[PDB]
Formats: sequence, structure tokens, C-alpha cells
Amino acid sequence: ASYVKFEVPEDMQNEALSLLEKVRESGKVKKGTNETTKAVERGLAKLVYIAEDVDPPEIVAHLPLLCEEKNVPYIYVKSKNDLGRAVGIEVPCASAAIINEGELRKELGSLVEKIKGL
Amino acid sequence: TRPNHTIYINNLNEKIKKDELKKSLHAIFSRFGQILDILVSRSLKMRGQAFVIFKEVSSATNALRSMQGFPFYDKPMRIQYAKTDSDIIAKMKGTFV
Amino acid sequence: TRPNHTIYINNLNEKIKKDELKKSLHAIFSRFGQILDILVSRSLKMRGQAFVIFKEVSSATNALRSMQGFPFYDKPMRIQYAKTDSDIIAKMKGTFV
RNA sequence: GAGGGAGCGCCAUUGCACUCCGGUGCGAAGAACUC
Repeated sequence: ASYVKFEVPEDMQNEALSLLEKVRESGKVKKGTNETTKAVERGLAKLVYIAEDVDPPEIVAHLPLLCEEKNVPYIYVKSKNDLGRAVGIEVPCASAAIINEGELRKELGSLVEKIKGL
Repeated sequence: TRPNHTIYINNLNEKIKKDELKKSLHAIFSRFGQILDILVSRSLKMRGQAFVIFKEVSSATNALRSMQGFPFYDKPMRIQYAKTDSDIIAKMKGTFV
Repeated sequence: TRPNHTIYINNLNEKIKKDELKKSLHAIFSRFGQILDILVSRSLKMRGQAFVIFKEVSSATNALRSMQGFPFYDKPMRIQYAKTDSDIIAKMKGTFV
């Protein structure tokens, strides 16, 4: 409910947030919804995270549709707080985006190839 | 040269990255008064100068009597007053003194 | 105190972040000779203090005599010698255990 | 606002370390900074 276009099941969301806890020490990820909206229109994002419980929906409501337009994968996660501690900041985080395929590209390409089947 | 609230330092170590160089000038010159801006040269290969802009000329002349010849990064500063608005030109031109 | 390779500075301005401060103390202390290390922390119990590890104790005592009370970030440093050798001096005499 | 991308305050602390580690308000729903 209800800017979430598709549901995804808990433990796929959790390798997602732990995988993003591990990509900061090889690649580069952009935190917060302005740097991720900017990650995407620059045309750099390779997979983007959206929190389900952001509280004016409009802060992230444009993210799903500006991921479908230039074909960027995106995943929903329940609490912005867990995405916050996932990306490494000390507040909550509404949306993040990996931006470098430093060395773990197979393990996220799998994960995207699980996003498709819904 | 006649007094002026901006002092012009050269013989600064050229090899030192410039944010650090600005902050180290601040470290040693905040003692003398409010600094409006620290303006270092760029870079690396050409020599090293910087204008530190005090807000009051007495502070600038304080820097100058006191820190003259002081070994900043093991190189004694040659310090004098800035000439006729040299600092505002050096900030224009692009690239950085 | 007995001289020592390492100086203990305190009454440092505590509002200044760790790397900026290490590299400002190299800026003003490199003059007196090779610095093996500069150790600063901002734990509750180590706010406002730093250890500067010179390679030759003559550098330490020339440093402690010249920079005594020098207003670093508009605050006069207290320099004395370290009470015990730093680990790395210890290993250079070894002594380290 | 456009950029930017993680700090900015307050209280306490004068403290001799080398495994790291006070409290607390605000801050990715955008700190500092630049225009």
C-alpha cells in the first residue's frame, strides 16, 4: 500500500539490505532520495532501494516510475530505518541506489533476476 | 609597501594539497583576528604564495611582524603586504592566487 | 620532565577534527625534524591533547622550547615531554614488549 | 531555490595515549559549503 507497485518477500529484501551493507567497501552507493533521484536521471544507477513507510508518499512516489522509464531495477523494503542503518548513515533513509559494480556484479545480477519474476 | 588588511605570503611549500594548506594557514593566523578568506595559489608545479585576508589591517600587520620568517612546513615564510587590490584579481583570473 | 622523543601537547582547541589537527601540527612542527607519527584522539579522556613523536629527542626539545605557549588555533599550547616512550620509539630501542 | 552530500549545535571535560568507546538536540524527508 500503495505506491508500492509490487510486493516482495521478506528474506529477499534482507539479502538486499545486507548486500547493500557490503557494497560500500568496493563500490559506491548514494544515500537519500535526492542523490538517488540524481543517481538515476544522470543515468548511472544499477539498482535502487525504496522504503515502504516514507511518510509523505510523494518523496519517493516518483522513484518507481523514473526507474521504469530508463529501465533501472528497484526493490521495496519495509522500514526506512533499516535502509538507513543499511547504507551506514545515522538517521533514516527513504531511498538509496548502488552506483558502482566494483566487484560483486554477479550476486546483484542474480538478485535483479529475482526482481523480474513478479 | 603601504599597510593593507591582506597579507601576501610566498615561499609556501608547493607540494602540499591546498585545502590542507588553507586550513594550516588558518591554524596559525586565526590568533591575529577574524579572517574573511584564505586564498592559496594553484598549483603544485609553479611556486607557492597565498593571500590571507584579515578584516582589520592592524591584524594583518600583526601577522606580518610576528610570523615573519616562521618555518611553515619547514620553509620560512616570506611575508609582505598585498599590493593595490592584488587579492581580488588573483581570485578572479581562475586558478587561484 | 626527563626529555623524550615524544612531546605531549594539551590545551588544544577541541572543536577541530582529527586529521585537520594532525596535519596542522605537522605544518608547525616539521621544522624541527623528522616526525615519526602524530597521535590524536578525541575520546572524552583524550580531548584537546596530542602526542608528537619525533625521531631524535633533540627535535623534541627544540620543538618544546620554540612552540611553548604558541597560540595554535588561537589557543596557547602546553608542551611537555611524554612521560613514557611511545610504542614505536620503544620498538626502535626494543624495549617494546 | 540550484548545486552539494554528512555533519552542525549544547552540556560536561585540562585529560599521558598508542586495540575502540561521555551525555544530548537537530540532520539523507538533506549538515557543512558554493552560487
